[PDB]
Amino acid sequence: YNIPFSPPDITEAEITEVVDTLRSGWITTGPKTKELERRLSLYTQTPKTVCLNSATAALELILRVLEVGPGDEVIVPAMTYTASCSVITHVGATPVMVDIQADTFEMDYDLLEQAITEKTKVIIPVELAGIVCDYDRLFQVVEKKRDFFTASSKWQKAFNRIVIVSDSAHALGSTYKGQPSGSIADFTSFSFHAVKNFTTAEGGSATWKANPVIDDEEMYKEFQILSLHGQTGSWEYDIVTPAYKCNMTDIMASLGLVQLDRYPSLLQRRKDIVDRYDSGFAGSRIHPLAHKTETVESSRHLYITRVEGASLEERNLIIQELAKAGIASNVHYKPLPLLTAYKNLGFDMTNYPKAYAFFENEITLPLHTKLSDEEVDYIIETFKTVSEKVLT
Amino acid sequence: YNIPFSPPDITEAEITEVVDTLRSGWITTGPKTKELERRLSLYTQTPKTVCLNSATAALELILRVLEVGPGDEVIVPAMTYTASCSVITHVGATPVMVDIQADTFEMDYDLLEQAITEKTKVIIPVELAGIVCDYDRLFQVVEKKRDFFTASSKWQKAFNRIVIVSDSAHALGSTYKGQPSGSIADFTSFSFHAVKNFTTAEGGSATWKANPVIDDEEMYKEFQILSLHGQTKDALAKMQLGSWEYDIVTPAYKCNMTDIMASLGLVQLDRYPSLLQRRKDIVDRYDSGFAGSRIHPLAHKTETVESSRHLYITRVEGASLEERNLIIQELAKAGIASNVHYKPLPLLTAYKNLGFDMTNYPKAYAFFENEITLPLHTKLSDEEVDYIIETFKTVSEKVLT
Ligand SMILES: *Cc1c(COP(=O)(O)O)cnc(C)c1O
Ligand SMILES: *Cc1c(COP(=O)(O)O)cnc(C)c1O
Repeated sequence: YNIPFSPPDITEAEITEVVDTLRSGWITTGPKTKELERRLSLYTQTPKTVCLNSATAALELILRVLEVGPGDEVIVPAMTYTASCSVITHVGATPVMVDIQADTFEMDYDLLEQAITEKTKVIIPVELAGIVCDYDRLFQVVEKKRDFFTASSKWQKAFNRIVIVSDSAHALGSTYKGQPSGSIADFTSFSFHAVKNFTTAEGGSATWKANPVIDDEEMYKEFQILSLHGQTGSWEYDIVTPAYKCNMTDIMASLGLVQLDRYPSLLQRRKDIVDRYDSGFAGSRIHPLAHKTETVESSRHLYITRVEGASLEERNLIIQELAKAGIASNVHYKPLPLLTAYKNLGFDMTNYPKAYAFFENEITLPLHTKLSDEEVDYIIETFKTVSEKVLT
Repeated sequence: YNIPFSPPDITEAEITEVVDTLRSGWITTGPKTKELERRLSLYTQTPKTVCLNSATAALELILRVLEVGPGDEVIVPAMTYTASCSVITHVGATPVMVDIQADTFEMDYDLLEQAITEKTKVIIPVELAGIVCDYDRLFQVVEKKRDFFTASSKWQKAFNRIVIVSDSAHALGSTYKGQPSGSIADFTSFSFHAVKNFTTAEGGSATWKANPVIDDEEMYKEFQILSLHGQTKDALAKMQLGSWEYDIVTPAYKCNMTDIMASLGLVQLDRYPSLLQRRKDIVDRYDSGFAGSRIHPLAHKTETVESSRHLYITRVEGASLEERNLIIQELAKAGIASNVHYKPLPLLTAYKNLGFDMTNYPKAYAFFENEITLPLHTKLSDEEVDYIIETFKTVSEKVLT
């Protein structure tokens, strides 16, 4: 066994669709990107979707639309990927980190209330492993602190509150109380990066739920303008703002079209693998995050586990013992304050003890659609034997 | 029959290379991007090349490596594409626009000297249509104003002068006094966008000429770090069998090139000398066609320059703004797509809103007023060129009194 962590799942159907684009007159943004956006909108139950070159691009663009900028604050969990936070610093806003709960990755929503100020413009929860956050709660928090809010831009007037922007890089296809991810938070960004559930090798999207206060075409145009240098017998164009360059090509969209056709089948397989893993670890010290709750049906992107009674050293040893057995594994995630970039900005790990405690004993097992049932069986058994073995 | 301005030139060889990447374990950055960077470095005579997802990305990262920022100034010509200027505002620097000469797109190098201040960190000349700028002159200017300069970052100490950063979006393959574009200016960004000479549909690169004061590996690593979220991994974690552990040194960007785009680039680069030759043949046919007429093309062959021949920029003698715009619409009625390179930056809403005023760059405006760009791409047949030549001549004269 040599089990990789997240190989891409690409078949001939994807290759023929890309080849088709390469024989067309449209190799960058064109008809298949528009078609992809249409079909993703239907899938996520949103009116419009903007397809871009990364989820990092989408998330940033969302901030840029809301015109979040210097002196504004944006709240992120301490336990997340660097990308959710980096974009806050790109627009010149100030990140505010919120520690997490004891038995989940989700922010402590009391600490979230306490973190909110008159500067607070946006909250970016992360839908880690595909597991969507407690949005009933999150929407209660922003309504509750709604008098703190003052709208300093066009779109901030439309909402008269903190905008909730979902980092659903892991959560295309997840649902919360039966609704698709993308239709829950005010804005949502998705990732189609090589290692994600749905891939275009590099890509992503921004979308937003139906809301009477948003003209959808106008919002789409605004995203488009910012993604293509601010540009608006037809030679003549103007440039309204010296903007960015993060459009999606029809090469990536071709991949996306086919992935989206195959996607219900990929999800089902990831359900089967997660359920086998779940049975395997029941009764053991290995405690997976739950992909099926009363409110959530996860996309089942990552098999996040934590090992009861493991220290930092013991965890790091377990991972290296897993690789000796031919099992690649990962850690999601170092809390942001462990990272040099965020220490240099004054964030300190001792302020987020729960985030640190989640990270210390966390191990992510392979969860992708090229795993065989026998490989899963092998992972279950080896992980159990290796954990117990890590001993003195 | 209807002639497009810039269709992409893609063959089966490109398609088989992309398919090959799509069957590999590497669909984003991987072995073919590294190989592309290696082969482009050889082609441009530079030690290293960083392949990215746009020339806009490359140009901005060059500025971010030089740590050009708030309170610094960066000089660009008034006659250029918005991308050359936008990246200045992205790093928080202040753009300074310089008007151009009377008979070419190049900046007026006297006005350039006059524009330079103690804040001036970078000059971004544009190699318009593939025509490389007068770099002997440009380097004379920055040496001449070298006492104005004070170095407020690591790489600004390495140079102790204004850094010259070539916008060669149009100029992969162009040469200035026999040297490739990329080896002339201090840094150079290239574009592999769909409509460019060499395409990856979307893409580009940053490179830099050999200079004793630059550790090339260190400069590469710095670009790489900024293109991939600031992520690094130490020697220890890389050696370990499970190499999970990484640090993030700076909350950086996301503009790496995939091996899908690199696959395109590898094949394009093989086919490139042949694409260049064809663009030479088309330009020469056009050149003969317009000789003696009121249609005046920019020259792709000078005593110092052999252009890549990316755009057939022309200006029509004695045409006003209205007459030009009418000529272009008459060209489309005849089935000939055409374009304008470029509206001077100060005509654009974004740059007016930042206080730039068109009346300060009268030569830039005068270049734009009567400029028309004809199709110049490797899907044009000789008969289509013949047709363009004749129609453009007849339509221009038609537009009389
Ligand atoms: C991968 C990832 C992103 C950014 O995705 P890209 O498409 O690579 O920009 C953002 N957030 C999270 C949680 C991720 O895992
Ligand atoms: C197209 C272009 C750019 C930027 O190219 P991308 O690869 O689209 O970022 C920059 N400068 C000039 C002159 C261009 O034509």
